[PDB]
Amino acid sequence: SSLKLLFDEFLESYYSDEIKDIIIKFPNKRSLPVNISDLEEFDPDTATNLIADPEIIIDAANESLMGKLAGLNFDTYIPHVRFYNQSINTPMVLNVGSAYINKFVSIDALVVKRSDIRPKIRDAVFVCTFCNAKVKANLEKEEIPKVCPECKKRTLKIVPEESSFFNSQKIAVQDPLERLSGSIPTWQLEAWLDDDLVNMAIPGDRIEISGVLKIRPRKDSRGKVDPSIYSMYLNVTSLETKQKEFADIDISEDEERQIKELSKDPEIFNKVTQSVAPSIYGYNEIKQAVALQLFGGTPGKKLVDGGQIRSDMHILLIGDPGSAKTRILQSVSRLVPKGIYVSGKSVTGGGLTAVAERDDFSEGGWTLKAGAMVLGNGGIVAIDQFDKISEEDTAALHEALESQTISVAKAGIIATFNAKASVLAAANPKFGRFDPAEQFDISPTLLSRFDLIFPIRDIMDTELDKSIANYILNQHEAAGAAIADVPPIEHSLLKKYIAYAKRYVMPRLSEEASNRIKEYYVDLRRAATPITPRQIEGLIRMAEASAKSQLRDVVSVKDANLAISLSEYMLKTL
Amino acid sequence: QQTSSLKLLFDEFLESYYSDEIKDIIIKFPNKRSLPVNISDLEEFDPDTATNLIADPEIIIDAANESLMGKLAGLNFDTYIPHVRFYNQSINTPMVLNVGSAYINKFVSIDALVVKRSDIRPKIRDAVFVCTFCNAKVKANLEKEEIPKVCPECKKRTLKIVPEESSFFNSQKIAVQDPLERLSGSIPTWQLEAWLDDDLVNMAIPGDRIEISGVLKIRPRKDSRGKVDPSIYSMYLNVTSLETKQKEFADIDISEDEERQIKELSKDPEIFNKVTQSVAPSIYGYNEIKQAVALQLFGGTPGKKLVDGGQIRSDMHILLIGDPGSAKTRILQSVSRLVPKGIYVSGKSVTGGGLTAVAERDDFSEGGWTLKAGAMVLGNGGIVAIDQFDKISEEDTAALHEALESQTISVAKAGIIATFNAKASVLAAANPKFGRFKYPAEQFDISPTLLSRFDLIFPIRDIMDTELDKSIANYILNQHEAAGAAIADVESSEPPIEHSLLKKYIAYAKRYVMPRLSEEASNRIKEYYVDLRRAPITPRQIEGLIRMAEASAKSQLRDVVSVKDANLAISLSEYMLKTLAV
Ligand SMILES: Nc1ncnc2c1ncn2[C@@H]1O[C@H](COP(=O)(O)OP(=O)(O)O)[C@@H](O)[C@H]1O
Ligand SMILES: Nc1ncnc2c1ncn2[C@@H]1O[C@H](COP(=O)(O)OP(=O)(O)O)[C@@H](O)[C@H]1O
Ligand SMILES: [Zn+2]
Ligand SMILES: [Zn+2]
Repeated sequence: SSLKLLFDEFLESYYSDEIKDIIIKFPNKRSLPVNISDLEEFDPDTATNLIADPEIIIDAANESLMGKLAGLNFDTYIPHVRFYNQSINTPMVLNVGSAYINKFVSIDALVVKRSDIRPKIRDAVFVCTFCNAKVKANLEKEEIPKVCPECKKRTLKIVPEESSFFNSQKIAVQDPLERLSGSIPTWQLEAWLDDDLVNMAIPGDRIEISGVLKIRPRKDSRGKVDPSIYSMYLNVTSLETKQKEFADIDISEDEERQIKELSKDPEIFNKVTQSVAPSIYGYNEIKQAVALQLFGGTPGKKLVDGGQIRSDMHILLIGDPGSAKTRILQSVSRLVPKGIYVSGKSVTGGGLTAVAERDDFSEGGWTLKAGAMVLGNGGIVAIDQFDKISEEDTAALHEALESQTISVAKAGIIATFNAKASVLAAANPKFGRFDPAEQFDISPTLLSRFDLIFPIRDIMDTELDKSIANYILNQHEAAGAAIADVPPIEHSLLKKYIAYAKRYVMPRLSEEASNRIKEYYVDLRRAATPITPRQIEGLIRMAEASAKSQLRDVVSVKDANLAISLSEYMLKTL
Repeated sequence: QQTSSLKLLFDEFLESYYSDEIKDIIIKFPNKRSLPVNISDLEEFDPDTATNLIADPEIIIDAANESLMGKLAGLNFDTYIPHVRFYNQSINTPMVLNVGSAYINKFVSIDALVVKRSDIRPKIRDAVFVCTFCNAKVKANLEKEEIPKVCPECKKRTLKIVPEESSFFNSQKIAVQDPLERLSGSIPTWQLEAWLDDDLVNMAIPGDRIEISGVLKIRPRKDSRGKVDPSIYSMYLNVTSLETKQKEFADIDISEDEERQIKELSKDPEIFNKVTQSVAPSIYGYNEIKQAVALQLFGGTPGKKLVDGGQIRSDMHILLIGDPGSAKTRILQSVSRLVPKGIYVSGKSVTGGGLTAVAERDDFSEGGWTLKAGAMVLGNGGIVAIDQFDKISEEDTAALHEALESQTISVAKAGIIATFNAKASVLAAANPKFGRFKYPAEQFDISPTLLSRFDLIFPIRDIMDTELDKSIANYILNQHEAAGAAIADVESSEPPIEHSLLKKYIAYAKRYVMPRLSEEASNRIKEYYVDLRRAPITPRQIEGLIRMAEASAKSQLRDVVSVKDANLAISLSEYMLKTLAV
């Protein structure tokens, strides 16, 4: 019991508040994530033992947590201690081997496949066919029993109506393609998720998956067992998505205070604005707009007929080569938690607006088709080379930008795929260099969808050129220095702040601001681009975003004036 | 003992709540043998038995069936059996993705897209068995007992089922997943098995969205080589009820109270105006368009046949060509939401994935037919809103002529010659060629021939009136303002007709009202044409006129078409011409 007693101290010390939370929320919340850093700080021997004999250590910790969870019902569910974050055994999926057998390993994983939920028995009950006795067994702690204890015949039959079940699942995992020097490996590591872990590793996610490597006798093409060759499978203990979509970002109580204090900074917006694309000089108006976009407009609005109104914003940059269009796109994609960067050029059936169709000879009955727009999941999809867009994509992006859906009527299925995303597109103009609206090669009906369209021109002011040059060198000098070994807001905080603002601030239009926007519209109508009612919605969106940028629940005329300002800047470049 | 008590509880509950329904089942047995039972009513009667449904569904469902048989004493249950089918609960509403071990042998209700359905497979319930060694007859219900494997008298494994002395009941396997509108990312690579028995069979057609309820079950999982896994199991739902929450116009149910309610609407002079104001609330203006959409929602008199036994189209087709930002998509989308099962689809297609796609015989495909069905084939009489009609593929362009006129798609391919049914009221919308809007007709890339098939073409233009801009601006701002205030539950400042009532009103008018032209109205249209003809106008305009006027009669639950209706058809027609001139 030494270990259990060891863990009792440990758990109480480092995770007492968390354990209390579990006591309240059990069985709905039933797992305790435990950093291994803490455990190695608390007993470096225990932590080292964990890596080489994890099953015995993990069992002890789970028993300790069950003890601290005193007075609760464990007839149906069992508490789980889920250790994560270690750096001793961090192999690549391709390099997992015999050295990690029955050892704890953490791997950077791309989830490729996920199976159906397959109920598995834990507290089992068996009946003897011959002598009718009932034998009980715990399949998570001993092997499936084989003989009746009274008549001694090998005749024990499982009775599932009297046994307990817990979820289980098989996933296929691979190395992220970003970590491979050459061609893709032709195999995937099998992994098993149990209980609450299930359906927490969707295909396409990148998760640090941790657990215990295990082996099993190999079965060949015919199912014939091996002479002495084994296959491998990892039993997962924890799952850490290091980088998390805004909605899944976890904000702590202390962090919640911290974010709120940031709100009171009267320059908070300009700090967010400066973190958009720090590597490039200038383009302050572009950045401001990208900053408004990150926060987005007020979500969850319905029209009188129940038609949901778009909050996400769309921005199209147009310019010549060397206009830092790719770099901005790529930088914004890195800032956002889950960001997509994709080129417009597509092969038919490999578009941005790709959606699954129905194939009876495919797994699940649906083809494995999904483009950037359906994988957006509310984030920013940075589409470079927007001019290269296919005709199929061009037509589908109308609905995708406006309604944030992709509707299909094919193979007897009527469906509307969900395509929420904030597009930051970039396009070079027709015939290379600029001469403004006419030379884009983007449809006028699709341009309408974008809220702000900022054309970028090269004024070639020499003083400006000298400033640019100065900046660029500086960066390089610095980078060089870093190899030699001689920020407005921190990134992590920045994301959390935005996540908080998107989750808990829903700006609502004041009368004064509504009236300012109305006046600007009508004035604009008086006397290249058609100024339809559409533009009014864009001004609402942007203004609402300014409010959400300061964590304010009401749109001011100050907000509306930032929106009208960015509009007018777009308009200045005729 | 406990089962007896349960039977009496159910007797009382069924007399109190479902007396009339049980009597209808007595009259029409076996053709009608299923009693839908809303759980909410069992909530009320004894909440404890309602919780026991979710926890021990099979015990109390078998009890309720037992009771319902008791209430149907005297009827012959040799072939068919009555069924109690519970629905409407909200305690266990899992997603198909997340269904799991917590619901094993428990009641669950799932929002489901049917994807596959199997062949009907007869299955034995009241089975007879005979022994090859001692000729002993063993009887058993196989839904309650397992299959006898060893003869009781002769004690050997020789039992043999006798199909000629056994009873049978239909069974069907269906495949189900979550609606794609509910998934957040990629489609799961799996889909849940469900089983339909007796009268539930062929009530889950591929493509339907049905709230499916039943008891989740487990079966031992088999390997790729048929070897059972040790403690690993597979899931499958034994469906006990199907509730279609959407319901197309014809399947919609109308209570007597509703009938009373609906009729009263009919007497108000401005019902049509009121309806016309329910079409696209979110948009401001577009009244003529709204009026037409309103007339399209009712349609002309169905069942008209020509002297030669042909069919006369009753459904109306509308096209809206306008500039970007002229609210085209929203109207299309709003109308699609209002109608029960509406399709909204883009005109852009790939070869073999068009609006007029139809099945093609193919032996290599499952079932001897390809999985091909577009919006027109799936229209089931609803409104099929096709945006970006200027991007229609040549193949679709050609097939839509016949689909719009004859409401059929005919084919002679793979040795099969047949005519698919494509009944639908299209509400198309297109942008002009070379972007922004001389002769309007030349401005858009649509064949003249295909344009002849629409009854109404509404061009939309910007008249740039400042006051109109002012008016619109106020209108939009007010809308948003209100929505934002609602998110916070503080109000600072209502369809003329409730949505459900409007749906049922239209459904009623479509079932029962069948307008017949009066000579008064007939003459006005009859004259109209000729005068219009003086100084591209064809005879089909008259047909459109008739349809629209008949629809104005149906809009007011009137069996006769008045001249007043004819005038309204003329006015819309007039508007189109005026607008289309130059
Ligand atoms: N303010 C700036 N304006 C323009 N270019 C800049 C600025 N700051 C840095 N650059 C340089 O511009 C180039 C980035 O352009 P990028 O988008 O990658 O190419 P392209 O625009 O043609 O796609 C880089 O050479 C970068 O160093
Ligand atoms: N009352 C109105 N009158 C005119 N236009 C409106 C009105 N209300 C909204 N709009 C705007 O008109 C747009 C409809 O898009 P749409 O015109 O269909 O584009 P396209 O013409 O390219 O299909 C919407 O984005 C909407 O914001
Ligand atoms: Zn025994
Ligand atoms: Zn026998």
